[PDB]
Amino acid sequence: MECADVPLLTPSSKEMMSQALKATFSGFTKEQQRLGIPKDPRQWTETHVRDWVMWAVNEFSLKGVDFQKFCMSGAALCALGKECFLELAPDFVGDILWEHLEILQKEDVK
Repeated sequence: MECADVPLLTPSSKEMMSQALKATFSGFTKEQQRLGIPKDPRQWTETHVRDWVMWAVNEFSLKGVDFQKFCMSGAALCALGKECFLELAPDFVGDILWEHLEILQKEDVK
């Protein structure tokens, strides 16, 4: 068990979000509060969802997201589920966003 610098998985596809996303999540969620944007997703507007949508995206330079495919009100954002969301973006980006989607809600995940 390496505790100094813990090795995870093969840094090709997902390891990027593993280190980058899970750490960076505090970024939007911090200004989310500032923007008066509710911490959870299931009550967002199309604006709030897309804000957070393009955030994990713009961080990763996933900036080829179809904002129209990403037209979710927060309840819709939630309603899609992983299945839909990841088909709703590139399979990495959907889960990238889906992670933070889950992360926003993980602040109250039970």
